[PDB]
Amino acid sequence: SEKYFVKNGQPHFLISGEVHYFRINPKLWRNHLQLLKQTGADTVSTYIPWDWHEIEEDDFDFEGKTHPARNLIRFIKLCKEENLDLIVKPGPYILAEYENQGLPSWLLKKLSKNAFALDENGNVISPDLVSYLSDEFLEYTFKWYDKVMPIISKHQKEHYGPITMMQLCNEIGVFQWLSGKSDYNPKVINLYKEFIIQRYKTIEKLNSVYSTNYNSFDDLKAPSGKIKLRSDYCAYFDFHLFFREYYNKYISILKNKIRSFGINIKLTHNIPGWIYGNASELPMLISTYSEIMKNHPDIIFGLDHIPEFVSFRNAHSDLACNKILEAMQPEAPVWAAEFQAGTREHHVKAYAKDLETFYIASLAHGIKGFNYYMFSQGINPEGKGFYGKTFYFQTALDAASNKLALYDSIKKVNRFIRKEQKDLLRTNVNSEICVGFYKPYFFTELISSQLLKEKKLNVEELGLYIDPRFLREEILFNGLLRGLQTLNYNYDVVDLENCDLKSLTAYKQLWITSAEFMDAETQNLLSEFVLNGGNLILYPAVPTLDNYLNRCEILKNNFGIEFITKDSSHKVSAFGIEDVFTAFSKKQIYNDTNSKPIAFTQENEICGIRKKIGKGELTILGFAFGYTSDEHLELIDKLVKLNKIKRELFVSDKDIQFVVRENNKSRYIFFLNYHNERKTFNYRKSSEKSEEISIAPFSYKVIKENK
Amino acid sequence: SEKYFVKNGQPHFLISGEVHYFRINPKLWRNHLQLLKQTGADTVSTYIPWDWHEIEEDDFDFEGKTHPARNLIRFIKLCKEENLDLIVKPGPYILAEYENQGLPSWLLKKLSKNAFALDENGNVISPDLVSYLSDEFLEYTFKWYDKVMPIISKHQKEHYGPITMMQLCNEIGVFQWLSGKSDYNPKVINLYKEFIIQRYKTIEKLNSVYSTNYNSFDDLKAPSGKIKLRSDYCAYFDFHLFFREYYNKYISILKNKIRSFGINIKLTHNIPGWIYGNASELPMLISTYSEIMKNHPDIIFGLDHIPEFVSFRNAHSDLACNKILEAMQPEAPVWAAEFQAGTREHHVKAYAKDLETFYIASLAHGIKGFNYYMFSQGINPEGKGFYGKTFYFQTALDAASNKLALYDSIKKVNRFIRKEQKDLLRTNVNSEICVGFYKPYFFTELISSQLLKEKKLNVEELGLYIDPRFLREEILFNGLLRGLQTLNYNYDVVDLENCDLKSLTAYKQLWITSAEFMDAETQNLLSEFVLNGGNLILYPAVPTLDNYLNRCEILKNNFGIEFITKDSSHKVSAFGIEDVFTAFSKKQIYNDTNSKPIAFTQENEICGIRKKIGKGELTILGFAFGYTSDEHLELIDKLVKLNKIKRELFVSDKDIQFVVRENNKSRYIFFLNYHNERKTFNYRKSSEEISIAPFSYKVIKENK
Ligand SMILES: CO[C@@H]1O[C@H](CO)[C@@H](O)[C@H](O)[C@H]1O
Ligand SMILES: CO[C@@H]1O[C@H](CO)[C@@H](O)[C@H](O)[C@H]1O
Ligand SMILES: [Ca+2]
Repeated sequence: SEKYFVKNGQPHFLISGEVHYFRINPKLWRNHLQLLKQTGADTVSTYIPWDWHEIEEDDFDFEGKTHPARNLIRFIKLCKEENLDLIVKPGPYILAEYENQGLPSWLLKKLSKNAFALDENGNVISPDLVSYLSDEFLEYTFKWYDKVMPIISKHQKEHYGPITMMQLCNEIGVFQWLSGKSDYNPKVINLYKEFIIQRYKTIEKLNSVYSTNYNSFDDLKAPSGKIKLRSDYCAYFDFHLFFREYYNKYISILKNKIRSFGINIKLTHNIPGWIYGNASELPMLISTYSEIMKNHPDIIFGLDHIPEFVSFRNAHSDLACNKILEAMQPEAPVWAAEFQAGTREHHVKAYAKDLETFYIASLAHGIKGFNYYMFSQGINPEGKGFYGKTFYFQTALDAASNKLALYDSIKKVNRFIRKEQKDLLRTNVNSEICVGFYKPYFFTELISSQLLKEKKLNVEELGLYIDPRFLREEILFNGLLRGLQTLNYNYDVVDLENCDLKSLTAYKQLWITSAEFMDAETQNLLSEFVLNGGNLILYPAVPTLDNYLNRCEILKNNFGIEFITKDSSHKVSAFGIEDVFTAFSKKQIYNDTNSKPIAFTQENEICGIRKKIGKGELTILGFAFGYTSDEHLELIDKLVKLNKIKRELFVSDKDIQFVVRENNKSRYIFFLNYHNERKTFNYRKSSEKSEEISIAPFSYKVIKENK
Repeated sequence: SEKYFVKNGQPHFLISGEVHYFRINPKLWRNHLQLLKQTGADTVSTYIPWDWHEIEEDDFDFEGKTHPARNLIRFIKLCKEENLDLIVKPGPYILAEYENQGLPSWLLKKLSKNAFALDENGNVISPDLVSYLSDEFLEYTFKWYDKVMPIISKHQKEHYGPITMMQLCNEIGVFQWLSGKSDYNPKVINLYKEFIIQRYKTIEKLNSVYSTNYNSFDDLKAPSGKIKLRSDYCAYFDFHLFFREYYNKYISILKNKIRSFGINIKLTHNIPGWIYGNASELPMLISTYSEIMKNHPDIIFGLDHIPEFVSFRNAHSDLACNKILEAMQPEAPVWAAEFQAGTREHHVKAYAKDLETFYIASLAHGIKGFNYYMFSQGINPEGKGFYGKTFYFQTALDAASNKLALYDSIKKVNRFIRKEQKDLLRTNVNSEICVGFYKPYFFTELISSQLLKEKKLNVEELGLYIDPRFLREEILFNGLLRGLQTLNYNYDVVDLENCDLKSLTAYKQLWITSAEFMDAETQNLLSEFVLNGGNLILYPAVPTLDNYLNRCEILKNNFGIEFITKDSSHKVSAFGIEDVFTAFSKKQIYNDTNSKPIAFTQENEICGIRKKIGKGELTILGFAFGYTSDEHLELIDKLVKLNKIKRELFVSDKDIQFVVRENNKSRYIFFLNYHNERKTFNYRKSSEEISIAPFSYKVIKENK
């Protein structure tokens, strides 16, 4: 049932370390590789920077002719000699705190303006930010691939070389996201027009969906400026759908090019989204890859985990992220393409004692492989550092190959993994709770995000009150998911798109955080779920619109719900819990028809009901809550207990996090203390003296049981 | 030298605990007060909520006639019996997560529209947000004072009673901050017009400053919307000055009313600005009280410190805030009116072991007193909480007076403070570095802040490239102040407004973080400073404009500086440090006649010089750096060493922070470990081997 890497037909935990040959004295390459191997790591990972190897236009060095550390060929040979497999990452973008994100200076000086990402005014957004489908950009990228790809092809595992995997480019859209502006390049605009014409066929059909009055497709322009009408929302929704096809076109072109060199190894891509040590926006960025993941079953996405510290302030980010990757990529192992080791920034410390706990928590949280980023510190040669001379701090090795404090933490974690990987990789958590991932709520990177310079989406101007970004960040990511993890209830996340009823009916409960809009397909799937025997928890709104904000009352009518939206105090009572603070004055007030009222406004109006519908159960709460008070954890606990869901352990300290993982042979108990307190507690299995445990601040214990 | 509270004619560390009688079972009031006194606390602090006591219009309950927890009189008698002094805070605003921010529901229902703060369209901003100078609001505020102030007068220290201090209202302007919305109430706008007429006298004078085309003051509208033109920046700048006068008018009306009751005790106000565990915006909030602090030497401002956690991620916030308060309030002790104890937010943990370190670091960082907020948890009466039933978590005591983990930390820190206060309170750090506080850069709460989401200020539309909030947050607060503290170099901050030349001449170096604009008085002050023998460090720009963005090149011409602004790579070299990352492509390239070039672009153009001017020295860098690389610490260290400034100790571990505090007799060395690492290190001056746990401290005393 588990998805894991396999080596020689056996479960294999992928343990990689990032070692940048181009930032290490080549006389010390072998020492870095040997010391990585000695931690039990099986793989090494590096970028191959285009700027580093195409030293001038059409002048290539991969053999150290012009600089010893340009000898890629010798680095590849050393990996094979030191029995490490190799992950190569030739870009064209590498980011990697490298000048111009890895693109050659000579290229950026030569490209015309139309090669660059442009704002709504036609101005260059950033001097190192290209437009991905720029003709000029792809012509130069292809000429770079013509030189680096024959080397990668020759050194593949199938030809007895060390190369097992290759990353295509780096965090597609990360540069656009961090710039705070979207790409209005004329290639984007023209491709968008073709997309719209293919989608709608006639202007009359587009006008009927948008409620616009265009005479022809020629009158329609890519949406710019703030959303003031539902028709602007519709245009931006289609723009989001278009950018997912656009990123799929980019990675398809790179992949087709690469395959033409006889490169048959596993292709990877890496998911950005952590910033300031939390990952609440990563679900938005992963959502931009929806069409790539649908179209390329042979590209494995891995996470870029950058926690920076390990405390209750960010404990939920890594689990939520691992769960959402699983939902969008159910057929591949969850793994971290970049797994924080040291710090990319001197002023943002990375303590070995934090990261060691992160590594263990990641195993508890179901990670199946990772690449320590950065295992080895680098020193940038020849002024190539974006931000300074030194690349990373507080790593496993310094640039000179000296062991630092983190080395012994990685050796300890890797030792446990190698001893246990045969069983541990095959273990599952018993999740009786499924949480719905409704991708369209995440499609706002053009209009609403933590990074976007201009807020383009104000839902109040559309006569709505439930902002999809507020819902998915505060009600879902920081709310329900944070709540369930804190309460030690296992959950899975399932992508609702083309979702199998069969793959929902194994859960005791399905939880749906709903806005006022939801497509007909999803409204029909949730209806069938309940009619057929499913138990559904749905808040803060019964939706009544589709993704284009047109009438769609399928779920409301199938559930026999009548409601009015009324203004009241933020506080409600729910299941006998008084003074539950809710996010909105407006709430859904339900008729008590064929239902039990279980939530009341300050005027005792019904804002939550429970009902039996066909063979199923429905609980609706017409109010929004995340986790910003103790009442919210009480409410989540009450809702879970409606279907008699029990934690796996009784633990005497509610602030201790645990995960039980098991298969037929083995049970692993992970205890995680995310708090600055030495905690002494006792526990027992919820079905039969209690064991006592002492756990340091920001620390962990792992217990293995045979059977 | 030092400013400190006094008790029995000796230095007194003010140790207060916040205990909300109105949120606590009255049967347990005496228990709470006894457990607070048993920590060594000398004072207890509480709101007196207007909503809680004026239960209906003109119906007052201070004796528990209608609810036992409305017996304020009995709470005051218990403070007296348990030998605690009392800080009272009657509002009218209390915030304190209290419904309507403490204003009666009956008041908010009955006020006219024109009593409320209005957006530019004349719409009510928030149904609990009144206009501070609303006639109706002040009428009802005065009637609340008429009942609560005679009780406070009767029990005040000037009549021997337990009440030693009173806070006026609560965090004035905190609602214009949190929303970014200014009050456009017609009475406010009429006051803004009076301010402008009074300031410029004639429309011709104002037109010449703003470059506007008005025929009269009748044509003048309050600024709104985004700044597109230099004339809009000018109008918004005076709108900022106006709000500083407005808040001084409000707090003066409250103060005159209070004094009319014969209340002669110390009056207080509290400074907001921490959010998400850092305080980089608090300097903006303190700048809103510039006119109050100028005109009321008798009102003591205290800080509201909410660190949430204690690490290198926020180590610099509390010191920078304490140093800025000292700059703006040199004649009163630096203290925390609200000093984090527990957490306002269940999901935002406050570890006893973090706050214990924060408490000791605060002593290192010059705090002279504090009020643990919240010492006691509260239970909101009858749904009167803004949020849920419970007020604060992980406090010293829960609402039922159960001791929690923080209690023992507070008792430990208080025992240390009581043992040392006599000598500790009279100690200062030896600062050879002075950092200038130029308040106009901070006057942006209406146009540019962490809490305004739609920014009205885009300096590129004005032909500028150095944004004053970016400068004061990233180059000053998180850059230079963070770097000096990390390097363990003492600094003082000085308010440049009406600044005495003599109070700059004690320092070996004055550091000025400058945008492209600076008023004639500050340009003149800095010119004189260097000519008379001062050492000035100035970056990232020689200013060429005044606060109205009109030409002003006093400093530039007095120092014989010429430059062109040119685009280059972000990285420069400076004092032989290669690859210094700078904020801007645009840099000042200096004519090097009679100068030494000390910084270079990637094309080797001169973006920094040193120069002798009269008896003094000038170091100008035409590029902006904060602290985002090891080269930035190397550059700060090189700059400090230009005038041979030394740290007080050699400590073997660079990541240990220390503060040396001395007077003639006593030295305290505070070692602070802001890192998740047990650190062993040794130290010696400029048995010497020491171990400190993660996120922990050690204090060493040396007799001199
Ligand atoms: C500039 O580097 C990028 O920064 C983002 C914001 O922290 C991260 O989400 C990405 O994983 C990282 O590659
Ligand atoms: C709403 O409560 C206020 O919140 C601000 C934002 O965190 C703080 O700066 C203030 O001190 C606090 O009183
Ligand atoms: Ca000159």
